[PDB]
Amino acid sequence: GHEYIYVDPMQLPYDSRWEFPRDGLVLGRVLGSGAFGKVVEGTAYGLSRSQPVMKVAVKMLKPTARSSEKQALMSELKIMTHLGPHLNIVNLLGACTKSGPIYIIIEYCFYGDLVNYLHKNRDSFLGLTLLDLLSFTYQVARGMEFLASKNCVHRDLAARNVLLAQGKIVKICDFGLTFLPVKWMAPESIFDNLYTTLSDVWSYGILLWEIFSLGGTPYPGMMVDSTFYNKIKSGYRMAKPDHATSEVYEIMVKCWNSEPEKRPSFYHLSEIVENLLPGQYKKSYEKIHLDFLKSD
Ligand SMILES: CC1(COc2ccc3c(c2)ncn3-c2ccc3cccc(N4CCC(N)CC4)c3n2)COC1
Repeated sequence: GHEYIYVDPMQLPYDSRWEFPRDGLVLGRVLGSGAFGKVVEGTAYGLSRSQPVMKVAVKMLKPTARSSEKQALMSELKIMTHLGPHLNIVNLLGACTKSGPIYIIIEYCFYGDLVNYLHKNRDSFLGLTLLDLLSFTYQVARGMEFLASKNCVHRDLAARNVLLAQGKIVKICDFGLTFLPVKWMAPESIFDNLYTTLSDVWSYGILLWEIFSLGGTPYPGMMVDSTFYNKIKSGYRMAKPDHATSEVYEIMVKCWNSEPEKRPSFYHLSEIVENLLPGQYKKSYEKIHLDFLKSD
């Protein structure tokens, strides 16, 4: 087996088929700021056949960029290209890699992160409807089932990183390569430092609690501290959210099995959520899925 080796995307040569002109691209208002790294609204001219002028977002390093930070961006780009495109993740459109700082052009989602959108329509939720919640839950499952398929572990699945595009299509992000999102991590991920696809299912069960309580902080009123860990190890789990059907809560509780092997697959989760949804939505989703693959 000296023969079979692991193909590490970050070593494979960059594909310049991606590369896009910098006089073709206009920067814009900042959308989000990372510790290092930032995103921006963008306008690209000639980037797409489908749209001559289109609205993007660009990821760029902050001005204080150590070189090491510089490679991280390229690696993410290489990881992105390798992953391929899927409907439920924020796809790569182009990148600028020569004669300047690196820019990765990503899809732009009009609504924004699920947390803000949910807060906005909390009142309108009887208007935002239960099916709407179910629609998102299904596409978070589908997107992840794609990600796991590529052996990609997100490590930070949550609502702030679920985005809602035009067409109410949810796109996940930051799936590409310390303070840790403790409320969202599986036990093995906190105690054992084990990050896997089965621990992203945990985070997903936390994401649903986020959804169905219409944007509620996980473990509200509970501050992470020694007692919090002593609770989680002992098996403590959040109660049912107010707006979640008995059926869905069952879905979370499955996601929070102390044993990882016991947690359902994303592929499995897509299925459970599909039977919670009108048949016409599954039709709507496939037509949209085809159309996306046909864009450009
Ligand atoms: C004008 C508005 C626009 O919102 C947005 C925000 C981000 C948008 C967006 C539209 N299209 C895309 N992205 C992205 C893209 C990549 C990201 C890679 C990493 C992190 C992101 N973040 C972090 C900050 C926040 N959670 C938003 C997502 C990213 N976002 C805000 O009202 C809608």
